[PDB]
Amino acid sequence: VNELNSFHVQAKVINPNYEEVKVDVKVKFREGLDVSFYLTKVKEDIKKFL
Amino acid sequence: QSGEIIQNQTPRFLKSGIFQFSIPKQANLDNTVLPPGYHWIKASMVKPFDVVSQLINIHAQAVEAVFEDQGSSGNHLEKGLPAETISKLQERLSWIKSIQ
Amino acid sequence: EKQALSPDHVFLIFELAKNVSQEKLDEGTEVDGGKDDTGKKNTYLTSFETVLNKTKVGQLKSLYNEISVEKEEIKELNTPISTGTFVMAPMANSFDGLGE
Amino acid sequence: QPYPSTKGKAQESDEDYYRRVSERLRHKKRAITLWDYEHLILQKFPKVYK
Amino acid sequence: TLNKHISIPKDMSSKDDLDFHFLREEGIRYIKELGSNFWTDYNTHDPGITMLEVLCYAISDLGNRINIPIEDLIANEEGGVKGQFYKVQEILPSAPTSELDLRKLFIDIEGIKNCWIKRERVTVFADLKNQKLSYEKTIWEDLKENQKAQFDLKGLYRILVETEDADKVLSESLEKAVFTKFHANRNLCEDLIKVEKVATEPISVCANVEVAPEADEELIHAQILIAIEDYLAPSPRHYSLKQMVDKGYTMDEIFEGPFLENGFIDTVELKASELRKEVRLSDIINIIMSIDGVKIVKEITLGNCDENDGIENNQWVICIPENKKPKLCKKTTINYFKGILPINLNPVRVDNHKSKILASRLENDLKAKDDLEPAIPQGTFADWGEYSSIQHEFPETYGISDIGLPPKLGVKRAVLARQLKGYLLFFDQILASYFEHLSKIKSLLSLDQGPSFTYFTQAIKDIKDVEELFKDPTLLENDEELTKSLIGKLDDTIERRNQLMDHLIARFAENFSSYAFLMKFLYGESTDEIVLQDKQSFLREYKEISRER
Repeated sequence: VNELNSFHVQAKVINPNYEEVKVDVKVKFREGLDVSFYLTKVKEDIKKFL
Repeated sequence: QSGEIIQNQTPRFLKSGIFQFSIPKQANLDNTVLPPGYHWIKASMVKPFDVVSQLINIHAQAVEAVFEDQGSSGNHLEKGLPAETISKLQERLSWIKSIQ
Repeated sequence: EKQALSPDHVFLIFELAKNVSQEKLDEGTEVDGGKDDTGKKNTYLTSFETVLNKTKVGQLKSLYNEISVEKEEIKELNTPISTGTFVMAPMANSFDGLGE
Repeated sequence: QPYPSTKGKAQESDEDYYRRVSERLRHKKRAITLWDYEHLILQKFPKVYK
Repeated sequence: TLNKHISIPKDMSSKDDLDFHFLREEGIRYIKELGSNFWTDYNTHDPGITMLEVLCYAISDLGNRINIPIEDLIANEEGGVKGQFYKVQEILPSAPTSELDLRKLFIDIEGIKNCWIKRERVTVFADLKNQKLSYEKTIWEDLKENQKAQFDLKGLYRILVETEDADKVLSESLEKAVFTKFHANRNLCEDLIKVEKVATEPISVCANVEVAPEADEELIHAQILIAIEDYLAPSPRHYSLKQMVDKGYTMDEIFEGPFLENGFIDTVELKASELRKEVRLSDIINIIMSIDGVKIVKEITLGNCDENDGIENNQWVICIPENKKPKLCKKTTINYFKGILPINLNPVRVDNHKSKILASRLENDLKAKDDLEPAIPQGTFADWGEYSSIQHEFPETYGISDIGLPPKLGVKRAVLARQLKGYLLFFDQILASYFEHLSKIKSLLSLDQGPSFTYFTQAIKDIKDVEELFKDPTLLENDEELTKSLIGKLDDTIERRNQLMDHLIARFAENFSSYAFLMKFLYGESTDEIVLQDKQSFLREYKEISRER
């Protein structure tokens, strides 16, 4: 990038240094089963989406 | 823990079915309240003893299978297939010693 | 025009036969792995001549001595401030440094 | 083989060919504005997601 | 590029619209499925079957024209592609905004061999007690040490020029040329302060060199001398397009920067020809030892050219001040030997060799000025929409041909022929439309101006009584009126015109989606016309819009 910018400009390249909030919620009104659709499974799906 | 029970088809011991679980980490073979050498699992109830059905047996390593409808005569569908009529796979060896 | 294909790179770990002590692995040796949707096999080639023998990594250990306070400022043993920390891992590649 | 392979690249699809040609005709290979910088890097460096 | 023998394939089978027999079989299959209750006789004397075969023939003709190559289908009467495409000379080059671009920009001014771009540091001092600023440090009088500040300016230039003339100063005509081009082509928030000739540093080289007993010394001297000068201060050369291609560059790269009228300049050479910071014996020796005929360098030394050059260090490496170019001091010398005997050289012979070696370089820079562009394939032009009526494919017995029908057969048969002509026009008007649609591809995708309609038709005039068959012959005199009357509303022009425009805009990676609602705060229903006009204008003006940012 610095080769293509301008004689006068240098850019810096960094890592995002991530930081983030997380969800909690009211229990689902339905589930396939206590195990098959355990709250833990829902948590895993939520984690994947994020 | 929540990830240790996979399924429970018999929650109140009224019908036949499958219970499936993983052996938990920290399960212990060396104990004194029950004989050593076995992993031990407990089931419990606080109700009168007859609110559940009587048992015939408990078996490990159970597998379910279903009849394939092909161009033949399903004579065995009038009355259930007798017990102990099935002993082997189509391909006899797949690293399995016996099927009951 | 369109751009062409670039080949991928891998590392392989080799273990020699019980009855030999050393061997020479020449450049261009073919390796086999996997097939595409046509059923054709993938082929990889060794990039450099190398020498294989029976040498294995057995143990990994580590130390670190971190110093905050210059020795000349120690006037009494019970200093108000920590002067440094010195730690060890008997098994460097375990979770807690001890085998977990 | 303890680890996955790396550094390979498949031939361009029609969709990528059109995408690449179309962007060069707009940014002229110069890094001036926001779009320019962001698209020059995603085209040049194949293992950057965002 | 020789002529080849020409032949025709023997497997005439494709199972598509160019395959007559295939089409005929499908025709019959459809007939049975739809009408076998009433039409069962499929013998060859049947008028029904006769009509089917004629139509199948007409379909093959249409398919054959659709396959005509693009070079011809969108050709202009006068040749060229003016309203269809932008050429590489116009759409790939970029305004110069980088340091290398500026060097390429100025290096093409005749008389200039090289240029370097440096940044000015103008300093401003400030009083933090009383906010005040000046270029003088007098701004700090009577202040404390913590009340002082300095800032440097961020966008100013100085241009260092190396010329062919070897004079002391730049000609004022060069200063005007450099300032003119800079200002004409500049970045936002940047400026040029000064243009000046590059400063130099003189270096001495002295040596004793033994050469082969059968060697041309005057030539060896000319060659060594040129090679050392090139080491100290290299310069780029111009190339033809053919040469850039031979080097392995592609189109995207060849046309990456500003377009240059004098030939192409290779970026690698340009980067290499930077002002040198260090000179050393390990390179100078290699230059001499590599000249054919040189056997031994018996003595060699470098040194800063200076006065009172008495006993001094070897100076194995000489460093150069930050804004100077090194140059031989002209107090240099090489003593040539054969065996143990010294030989003498003549100045006129050396000058002649040096001149020839360098003059041949000028010849190539000049040749590079002609080959500046690639070829574009050229087609022909031939009214691709020409159509002939299917009525001419029937026999005389039917009575629908140019020679008519003999009077002795009576009126009733003549009347029936009229009825058939009417029926067949339902098939011809459709085919004529498809041919007509090919003739408009150039307009539909035009960068200058598209059409108002998206579907088209034609009058059919190779039928002898069309003036009687049609209720109002007026329409046959103007295909635009005929289109409005026969297709009419079925042509949803606003939606279709937008789809075409959006596609063309997308080809340049642009996007006009926001006009869909922003214009509704200015206009009501009239926005549909306004927006299409603006999109066409955008495409026409695109060459400058995307470049001069």
